[PDB]
Amino acid sequence: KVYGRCELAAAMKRLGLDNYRGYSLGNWVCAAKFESNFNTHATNRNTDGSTDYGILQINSRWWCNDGRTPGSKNLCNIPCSALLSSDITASVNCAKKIASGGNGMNAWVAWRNRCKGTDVHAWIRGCRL
Ligand SMILES: CC(=O)N[C@@H]1[C@@H](O)[C@H](O[C@@H]2O[C@H](CO)[C@@H](O[C@@H]3O[C@H](CO)[C@@H](O)[C@H](O)[C@H]3NC(C)=O)[C@H](O)[C@H]2NC(C)=O)[C@@H](CO)O[C@H]1O
Repeated sequence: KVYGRCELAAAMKRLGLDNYRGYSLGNWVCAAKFESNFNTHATNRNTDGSTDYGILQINSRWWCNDGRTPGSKNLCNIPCSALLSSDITASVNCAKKIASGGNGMNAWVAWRNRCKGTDVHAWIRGCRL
């Protein structure tokens, strides 16, 4: 599924991401835009053998288990295929766990390069939440 911006913001809001660990909602909408262009099916394979899965590009070396990544820690205790669902619940619950690390949202490279530091509140304006 490819989510609309406001559609995704609302889905994320109802799952507890607004101001999760300080981070306002537009941070997560901006992270999903530059990570996958709001597409739940996005996958990117990395040269170390891990793959990034779903709308928030969660990595299989640390967070989910896909069967093919040497040394997967599977810290979110999920199959990576669960992250390719049109339902984002599994992705958001894992993302909360990722964001709880010392690095916070810097675990998302696209958010640190294209979102961090800007007025990310723009990503939810016009959405009547
Ligand atoms: C969205 C996504 O999947 N992003 C992936 C990143 O999460 C991943 O970054 C690595 O994440 C781990 C776990 O949060 C980092 O480990 C922490 O590192 C510090 C020192 O930097 C250490 O003291 C902590 O104890 C340790 N935390 C845990 C829970 O073990 C690790 O440093 C991150 N590494 C880098 C280079 O950022 C990266 C790379 O595997 O992939 C993203 O796709």
